[PDB]
Amino acid sequence: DSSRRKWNKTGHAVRAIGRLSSLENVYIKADKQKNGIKANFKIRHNIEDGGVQLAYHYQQNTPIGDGPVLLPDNHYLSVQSKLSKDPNEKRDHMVLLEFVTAAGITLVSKGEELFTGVVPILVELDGDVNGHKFSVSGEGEGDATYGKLTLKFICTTGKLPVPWPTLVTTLVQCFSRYPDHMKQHDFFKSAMPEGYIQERTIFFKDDGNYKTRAEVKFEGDTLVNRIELKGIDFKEDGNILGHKLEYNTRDQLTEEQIAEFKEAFSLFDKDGDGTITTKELGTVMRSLGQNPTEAELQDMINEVDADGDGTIDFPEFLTMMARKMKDTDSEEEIREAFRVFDKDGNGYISAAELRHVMTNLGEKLTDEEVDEMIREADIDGDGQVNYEEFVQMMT
Amino acid sequence: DSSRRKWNKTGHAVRAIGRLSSLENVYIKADKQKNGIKANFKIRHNIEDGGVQLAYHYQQNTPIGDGPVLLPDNHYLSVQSKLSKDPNEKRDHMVLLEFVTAAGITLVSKGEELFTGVVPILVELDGDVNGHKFSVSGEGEGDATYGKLTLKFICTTGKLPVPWPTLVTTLVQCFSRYPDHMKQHDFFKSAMPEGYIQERTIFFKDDGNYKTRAEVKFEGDTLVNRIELKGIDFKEDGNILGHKLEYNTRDQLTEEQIAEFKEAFSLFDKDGDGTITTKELGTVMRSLGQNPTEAELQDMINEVDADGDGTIDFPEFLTMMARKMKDTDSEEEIREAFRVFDKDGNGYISAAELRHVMTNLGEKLTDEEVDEMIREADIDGDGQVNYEEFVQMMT
Ligand SMILES: [Ca+2]
Ligand SMILES: [Ca+2]
Ligand SMILES: [Ca+2]
Ligand SMILES: [Ca+2]
Ligand SMILES: [Ca+2]
Ligand SMILES: [Ca+2]
Ligand SMILES: [Ca+2]
Ligand SMILES: [Ca+2]
Repeated sequence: DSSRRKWNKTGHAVRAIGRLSSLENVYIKADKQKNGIKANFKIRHNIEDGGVQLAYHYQQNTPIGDGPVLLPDNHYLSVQSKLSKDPNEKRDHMVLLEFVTAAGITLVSKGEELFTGVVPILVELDGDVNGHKFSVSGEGEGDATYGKLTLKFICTTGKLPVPWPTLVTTLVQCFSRYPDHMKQHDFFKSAMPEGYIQERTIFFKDDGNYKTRAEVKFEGDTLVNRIELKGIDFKEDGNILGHKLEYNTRDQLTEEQIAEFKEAFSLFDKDGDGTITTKELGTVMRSLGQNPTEAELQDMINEVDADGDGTIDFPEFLTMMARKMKDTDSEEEIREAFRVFDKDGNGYISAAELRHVMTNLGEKLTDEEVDEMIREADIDGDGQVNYEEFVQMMT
Repeated sequence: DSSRRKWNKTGHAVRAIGRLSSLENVYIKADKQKNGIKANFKIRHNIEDGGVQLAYHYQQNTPIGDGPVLLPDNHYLSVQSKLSKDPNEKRDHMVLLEFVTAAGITLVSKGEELFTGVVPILVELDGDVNGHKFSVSGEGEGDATYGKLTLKFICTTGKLPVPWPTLVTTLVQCFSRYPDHMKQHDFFKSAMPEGYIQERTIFFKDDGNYKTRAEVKFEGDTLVNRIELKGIDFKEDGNILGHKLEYNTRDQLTEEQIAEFKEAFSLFDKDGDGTITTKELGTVMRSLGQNPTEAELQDMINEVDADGDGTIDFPEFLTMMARKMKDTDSEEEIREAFRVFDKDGNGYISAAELRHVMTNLGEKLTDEEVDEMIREADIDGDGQVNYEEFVQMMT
């Protein structure tokens, strides 16, 4: 028992270090003598059937141009990535969706202005890993308002000789969302349009290393990332050349699921600036009839406020919504949602109640559209939605 | 399909408001004309078989003494409560464990000094709810270093005529942990030892209300909370008089489980000040052989840093450790823990490796004690711990 107590106590401490050190954030610092920045970070690539392959990243960025750029105070980028496949694509490929935000500093230039909308992206990579030459082309778009990248990459030489996850960091940090109060620390956009050179060494623990040099710049209205990669000293049946790295998980939100959350987000972010402020959150809650104090509104946002900017951005909203609930918690959540829709609390959402809720949220739907929502949910043909019918629409 | 899309989009927005507004924090503001404070908060009491009973709290505190107290800027308290039963207690009772911390303001007085250790607590309550008179006595201790209360309450008049959860807020906020940078906002300790009067109105939605007046002061070295409660207009078979409120859940950490996490916490908090600083976290990680930058250490703490003080307190540590993992995540966590113990990575934790890990964590164990840990884990009698043996000790 005392021995058991000792294993538990020290087990907890060791697992606590594991939980704390689970982050894979990109730490950025100025490099004033090169008029640019350096970064360091550690990617943890899951190995098939358990374990992690560590990839230690050392990064340097220097502007192509001769002029002023923003040299930042220390801060970091936080990345959410989702890798998937196109079922209609026969070539070796990767579909990638990424959300990237800056943080670590507590509470419009010509470079900034280039990123205020959706920007087309081209990526070209020529690689040579242990003598295996290969090429990758990618295209898609970046929307820095939401820190969002959506891209599809093809191996144009045939089968990719390394796992796709090992190339993600190499294959445009100018698309990261920097909150307003960190705008003076955004080196990446400040170097645009002439662009920057991004170089890395990536050391795969107990295995080989990649050395990468990329030119990141606008060519016309397209942001282009042109990359040369060299890998050396890889083990022929290590995790990289032996393709023993997990591609993704079954347990990840779909691109279209994320898209539905983006539509929900826009109901709060009515000015489309990519943030929900206390004013905006209160506006919606007040329209639904609730009355939060400024203190409650500040605290509610603070709870999910990863970067401490006092607002909810889309990646923060996604984190909150992506969180899976205990099935008993989920039930109570749906029960509470029903209560919001059933305004008079009589156990039935009427068509009139549903029209009002749509109006209060800021949805614009015709009465006919609302009737179609009623028809979709109604099982017993009374033209109203009871609790169990509502559960089917929330499930 | 379009109708379905509409239910999903608006469902997400409504559930998002539910997730955001799930907090039950205690909002405190100064009341300068009464030389004290006011507070407002909304408790959500789970109803048996689903739903919530709301209890709207309005609070006022005024010092008993004539002298100076600290009148705070706006801030809040965050509470974790665990209600349980004593299997050896035959009377109607409640065992309560609470952790309370202050937050909401961004980065030793004689009153403060009274709370630097463990302080005995007595609680006395005389109540009268719809004419039903009853009394409650409680005793235990408070340890503000960890924001911790542990108390047991007995109904001394027989059966309690209201549910125990409805009395928790009434039955010593001087035991809240205020971080160093908020010390000038701690009204509760500043009024000690002469104490304060705490008054509330508590409105149970669609039901009756409690009016409470309490005197909170030291009597000798004991912190005493003496309370008069009056309830009126309750519904005879509403949720309160009808006893339809859930007492607790099966899914809560045990008092002794929490105690094991406290022992683990003390390995990092080697100076016993109730916080883990970047210096302390780095010290342990460096002893285990790891090398985090100051940036990594700051970021790791920030991730779990509820109050933004730059350190991990015990309730923050508990939140991190209490979080339940997907069984696949838990497996990888245990795999990674094994790797920390198996220093040379050969698949076996030797006795010598285990002795070193104990030393590196700052555990003080004899070689004999370490041998007993080996014996506890060893299934195949080689005197070492392989991975599957280790899994049995982590499970
Ligand atoms: Ca906005
Ligand atoms: Ca934010
Ligand atoms: Ca209704
Ligand atoms: Ca119906
Ligand atoms: Ca400490
Ligand atoms: Ca903290
Ligand atoms: Ca070993
Ligand atoms: Ca063994």
